[PDB]
Amino acid sequence: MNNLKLDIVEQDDKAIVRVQGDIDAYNSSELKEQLRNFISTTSKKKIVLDLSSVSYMDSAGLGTLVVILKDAKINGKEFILSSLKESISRILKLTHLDKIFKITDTVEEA
Repeated sequence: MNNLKLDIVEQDDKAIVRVQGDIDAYNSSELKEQLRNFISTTSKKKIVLDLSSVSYMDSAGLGTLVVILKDAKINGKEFILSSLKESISRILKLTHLDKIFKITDTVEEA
């Protein structure tokens, strides 16, 4: 039933890549695929991520997201994270990722 996925929702001009599951070694190619390909497809430039379902994060996560910073910029797309758990927001900050990413609270504020 459940071992990591994305939901993906084209909004008005923003593309809401909702994520499902905690973010690990499966994501470490899954989301990487489901974004490098989707950023090619995407009609909407503002690639919002939703981390409301991300209960845990591995180092797998952060390397798999930061590589997409280029992939978005390969297609002139934006990139934002939203709904970050407090257990994960700190993680990005601690590993100095937050200072080099973008964080909001709802996908609507992205």
